Amino acid sequence: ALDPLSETKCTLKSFTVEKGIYQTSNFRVQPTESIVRFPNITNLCPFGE
Amino acid sequence: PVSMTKTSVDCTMYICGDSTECSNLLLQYGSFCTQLNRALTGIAVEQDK
Repeated sequence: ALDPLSETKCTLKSFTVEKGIYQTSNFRVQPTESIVRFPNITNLCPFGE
Repeated sequence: PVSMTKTSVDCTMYICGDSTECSNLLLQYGSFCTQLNRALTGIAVEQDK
């Protein structure tokens, strides 16, 4: 994980890699926070009665 | 006809996206995914050839 060249070396399992193009490391924007939603469900049970 | 539409498919998130534990259990299957990506990239080079 030091640089993308080491990522290519580590995924082709060699220490020398010949000239070209390689496909590695699909990435993602890494979601940051939580949220929960439920309706405006205020119709309460009569605990006071 | 001459060429067809090149395509590429991730093994990992297509099988299971976002679940790290599912990737952990998938890594217990070896290197199927690398073979599949190799086959697709072979096709991808072959179209331009």
